[PDB]
Amino acid sequence: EDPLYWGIAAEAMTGSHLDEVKKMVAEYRKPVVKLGGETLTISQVAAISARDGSGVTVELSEAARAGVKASSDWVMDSMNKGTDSYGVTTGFGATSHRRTKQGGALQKELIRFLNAGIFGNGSDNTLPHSATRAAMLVRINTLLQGYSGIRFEILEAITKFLNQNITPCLPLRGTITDLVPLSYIAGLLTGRPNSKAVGPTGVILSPEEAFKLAGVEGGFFELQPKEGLALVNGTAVGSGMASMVLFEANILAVLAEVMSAIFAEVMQGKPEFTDHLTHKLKHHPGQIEAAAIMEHILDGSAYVKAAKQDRYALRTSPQWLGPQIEVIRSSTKMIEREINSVNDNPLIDVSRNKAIHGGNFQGTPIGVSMDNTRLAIAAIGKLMFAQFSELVNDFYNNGLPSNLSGGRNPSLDYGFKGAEIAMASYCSELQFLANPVTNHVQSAEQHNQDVNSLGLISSRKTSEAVEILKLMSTTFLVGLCQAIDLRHLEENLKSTVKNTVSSVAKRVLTMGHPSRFCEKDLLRVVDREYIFAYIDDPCSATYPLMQKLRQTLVEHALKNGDNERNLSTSIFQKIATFEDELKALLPKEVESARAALESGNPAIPNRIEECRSYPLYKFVRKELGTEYLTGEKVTSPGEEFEKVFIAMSKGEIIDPLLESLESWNGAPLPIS
Amino acid sequence: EDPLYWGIAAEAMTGSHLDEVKKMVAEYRKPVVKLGGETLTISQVAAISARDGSGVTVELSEAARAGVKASSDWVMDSMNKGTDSYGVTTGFGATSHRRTKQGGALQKELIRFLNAGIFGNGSDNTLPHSATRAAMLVRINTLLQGYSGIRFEILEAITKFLNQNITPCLPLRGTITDLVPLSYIAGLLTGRPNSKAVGPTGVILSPEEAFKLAGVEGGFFELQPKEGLALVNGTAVGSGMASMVLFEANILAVLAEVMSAIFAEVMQGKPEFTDHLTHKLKHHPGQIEAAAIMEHILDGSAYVKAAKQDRYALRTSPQWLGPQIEVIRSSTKMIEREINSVNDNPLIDVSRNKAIHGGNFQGTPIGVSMDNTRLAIAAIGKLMFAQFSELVNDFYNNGLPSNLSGGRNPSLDYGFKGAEIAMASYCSELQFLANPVTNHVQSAEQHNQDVNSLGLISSRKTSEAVEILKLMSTTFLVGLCQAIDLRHLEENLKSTVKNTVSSVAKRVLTMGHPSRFCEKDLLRVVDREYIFAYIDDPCSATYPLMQKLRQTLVEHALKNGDNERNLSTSIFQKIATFEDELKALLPKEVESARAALESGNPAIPNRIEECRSYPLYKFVRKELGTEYLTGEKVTSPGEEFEKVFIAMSKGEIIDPLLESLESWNGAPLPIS
Ligand SMILES: *N[C@@H](Cc1ccccc1)P(=O)(O)O
Ligand SMILES: *N[C@@H](Cc1ccccc1)P(=O)(O)O
Repeated sequence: EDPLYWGIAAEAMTGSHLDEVKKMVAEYRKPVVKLGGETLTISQVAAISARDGSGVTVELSEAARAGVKASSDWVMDSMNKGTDSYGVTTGFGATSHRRTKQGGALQKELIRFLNAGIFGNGSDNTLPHSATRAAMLVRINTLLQGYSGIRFEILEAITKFLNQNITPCLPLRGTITDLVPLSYIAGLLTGRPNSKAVGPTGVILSPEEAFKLAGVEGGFFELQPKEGLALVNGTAVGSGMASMVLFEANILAVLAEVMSAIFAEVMQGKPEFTDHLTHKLKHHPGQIEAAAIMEHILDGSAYVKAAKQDRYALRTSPQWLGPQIEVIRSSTKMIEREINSVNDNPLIDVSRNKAIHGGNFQGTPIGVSMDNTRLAIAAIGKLMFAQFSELVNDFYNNGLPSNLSGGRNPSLDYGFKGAEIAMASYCSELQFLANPVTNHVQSAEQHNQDVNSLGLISSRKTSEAVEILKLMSTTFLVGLCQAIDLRHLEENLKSTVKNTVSSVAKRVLTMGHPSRFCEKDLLRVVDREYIFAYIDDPCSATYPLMQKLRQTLVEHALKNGDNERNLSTSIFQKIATFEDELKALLPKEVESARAALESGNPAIPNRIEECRSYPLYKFVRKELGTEYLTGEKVTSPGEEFEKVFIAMSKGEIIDPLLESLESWNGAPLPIS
Repeated sequence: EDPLYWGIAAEAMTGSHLDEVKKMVAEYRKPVVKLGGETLTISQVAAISARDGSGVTVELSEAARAGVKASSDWVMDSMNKGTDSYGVTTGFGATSHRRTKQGGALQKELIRFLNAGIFGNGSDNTLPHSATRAAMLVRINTLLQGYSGIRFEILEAITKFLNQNITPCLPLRGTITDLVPLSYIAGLLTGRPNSKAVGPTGVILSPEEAFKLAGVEGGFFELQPKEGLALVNGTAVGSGMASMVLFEANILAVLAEVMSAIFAEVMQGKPEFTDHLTHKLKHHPGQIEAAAIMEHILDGSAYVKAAKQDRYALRTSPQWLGPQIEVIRSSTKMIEREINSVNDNPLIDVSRNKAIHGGNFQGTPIGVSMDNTRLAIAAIGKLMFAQFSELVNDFYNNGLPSNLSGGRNPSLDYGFKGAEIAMASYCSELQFLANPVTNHVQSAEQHNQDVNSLGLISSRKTSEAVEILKLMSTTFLVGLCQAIDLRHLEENLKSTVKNTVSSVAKRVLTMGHPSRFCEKDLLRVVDREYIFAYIDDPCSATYPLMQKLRQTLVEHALKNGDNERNLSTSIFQKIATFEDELKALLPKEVESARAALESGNPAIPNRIEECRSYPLYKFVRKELGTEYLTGEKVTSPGEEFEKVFIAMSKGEIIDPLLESLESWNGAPLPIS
């Protein structure tokens, strides 16, 4: 028994976040959005909001028509009897004491005075057309429930505008949540002289042109009583935009979880930070899930198979992301309820033969969910900035080059240093955007609206935060792929150094007849030393390779006892010879190895090919043609970022992201 | 000609910030604050606000009495003729349409209904008594100008309350700027039954007890027409607190400038970042002054005399602090005007025989100056956090121990690591506090007060920020003194290592008969190496001293040519002997040197004794008894922080701070 509907809401929060995202993605890709008033999802809003030629269409449920007609007939019938009804024969808001019997004239006036927005020139003060399409879809879904008193034919007209991608121009600002912007949809439907629409290629259209292109026949609508109020008195603009925002935010949270694991891989972090006991003992489900996802990536990693504590951006990443995922998930359910709500006033209850006055236009679920989600996005951004900062810092990245520089000459390759500065600027602006909107409520409309939600303004700020998080995710992802390629370079160049030191050691020290403990210790120097600390000038006397090799020969000479006092068996007398032979040979050997790797024929294959995270690397590197960055070529990091950012904004990252987890059974690895 | 008073305001911003602070400090210490209505400074407010037994007294200018009596007589005379006057025979605010001829009864009612604050139990909802004293002083200064229509005897009564440290209890909250809190001063003067005061030792007093202790004779006042409005209708609580805040903020900005220079000293930064050409070419006077002050400290530094680029918290510190100083200075002039303004309504103009209605109670200068100053305080804090972070990090602090650890065993001394975490918590809360208050205005009082300044709320938040900045300054200052002592330890232990290496080198290598290029190169190793990288275990084979000493002997052996092939002149055959003699001798020599330094008899004196910054170190170390922190003793960093924080809060840091600059002539060093 669930009289206040807490139970059905709680049921919607079972199962994993990842399974919800997989469902959202499948829903988004369906060819038809069937609207009945109560099954709209944020992924259907996101799909319809697109203006990218996907071909998705909207169709209205015929099962809804009778209820819609009933309340429309009720309103018309109550005019014929000549009663007194708010928004039908009375004024609006604080001025509702005015009376009139010109019902159609009142609705015409309503749309006129709500057309109070400012467009100016250009598009800077215009609502994005995708958000207008989202608003149109959500408004239809509300009106289909049959409590609003509007003709079904008007909903059919809005549906044609959606399906033919003919979009009314709406002002960006003007709403405290959505009378003013929704009145520009009504104005297009009634052919107001200032009404404008945009066609699929951006052409500005008159209302007559828009009706013709959309396939609306019958001329402009003449609003019947209540129909203007039914069009404008709801939360569709704020909730439609919040839906688009949350669709991307849910995906980006999964991307942040997977990139935390790929980060761990290339950093050679200790995978035990994902151990399920740690997360089980905190009970938080977002943290448990985030750990299990990272553990899944790491359990199928060829880098972990190649393995005092890691720093917090690695080791506390499940604790950090967990509550953000929970907020984004909870916020999604709030918005999904809002886009299926009857946000209108008054409500026509034909069953009780009366209009019910209330406050369902008050968009508080939008403002709250968008403020909370914006703070969650800023936190995901801050972690990404901290991880990126560790990745490019040679003090912390366990042997990767400073700046992830790629070329032979570090003096002419500063790698990701510019990107790192950009990442700080993204993170800083994201922390600014994290401030709430909903604590700035003004007592409005002659103090009739003395609380108001500010939902659309908050959705807009969260939309801006998501865009910045995509800039950060793009830059981080390209950095991770650079690091992957640097680990491949590292393993191959280390193997070449080992082989060269071994061949020289044999040839020079095979006397004093074979110095064998010496050769193995020299090889241990190579195993121990960071390749990128010396490989740009491997035989330099001031770099660690030659210094530690000599130190090893000296250590063996001091332990060589009596044999060291005979020039024929002296290890010390071999040092100058060893160093000369190595200087003559190691440079060209390192160059040949690097050239071979650059030609696609490395001695050791790139281990990423055997990792579960390979689909993301493969997509960035092979599908998108993003290239390894190097000061030896003219290509800038931004040119590579463009490829990933544009693909990300087209949804092309979704498939390789989910592919990286597709064999996960949804449970953590056993701890018993 | 200066008809809008821009010119006289601009004149107040000439001369250096430091000279203004020196004047403020002298003003604060004067024994008598003489009030005439128009010469009050923030330093006089700060001095009077103190409840620390300084003995400062207030006295009222007799020259003010005639104007005060004139407007008080005017109000009484306009009652006798029976006219209509706002706040005298009419209601208040939005209810000013009500009429009455009971003039005294109206003022009694005014104080009753404004007594709408909440104290609860304890002091958490009570205005601090120092801020109440500031408010009382500022209100007298306003009323002395003679435009308010109040009896001079009431001002004399408030003066006795100040001079005898009898303070009415005021609620902390209740004002949008200061009717509600000021009505509790009026309530004490009229003996309201709920009125309470506090004596000098905290005893709660009835109004009768308070009058007796303060020396007010004549019984409770019975307010004459307008007198209640004259007491409560002004900005004295917000501006009084802003004055106290800005007094400390001005001093702390000079402290931040000087600590930036001491930071540069102990970091061995390049002093050229203070070069006047750099700052001259930006024109900003705060930056030019901040550079010249730091340059003055550094020009008299015995550490700079002992000397690719420094990091931003050092090298951009004048650029960073400059605009903060300008904001604090500009904000000070705004508040100094406000505390000398006639913030009251209506104004009695006996010259024109009329009351002038206006808005001078609108405390916008307070809200703006306190919001801007709070952001400036957060910026000074952020720089201090960044400097402290560099100071304790061995990657960045040019040879100081990680954490500024002080004991012989770093495994049992983590120095300032706890303080560093605390500094992040201080900085984080300061950045939170930097948000403004004045963008949260509500339309208030039946929408009569549809804009309001929120000045006191903003002053309170800036007061909290200043307190945190004092926590940060205390912790940083103790860290700087720790670093000073570590540089003293460093120079002495390095000298001992050099002498020991030299004596061993002589004794062991004086054969092959004296290895002289060898000895000088071994000494160059000691000169080059960071003492704190090895001095806890100086003869360890895995530490850099023994490694680089051996490397030097090996390098000389490889250059020794034919003599190296004879065991009698072999340098390589001396290594094991050299290392054994050094291991037998260097440990006890280092210990004797450290013990001698710990006993006050170092071989090399502490160079701080010859620096211009010595007064601050001497005060912290000798006057306050703050001690060098070491894991070898039980004393915690917090115990030492307490000494400095308490002294700082008593103003005891002012004298050594200004002493460090007292020979500065106020100009930068020539660049031509
Ligand atoms: N949200 C109000 C409708 C309205 C329309 C136009 C102007 C002002 C208000 P409600 O439904 O609460 O009357
Ligand atoms: N600031 C107003 C005085 C007032 C006193 C008590 C209640 C409400 C207002 P004003 O001087 O503008 O009338």
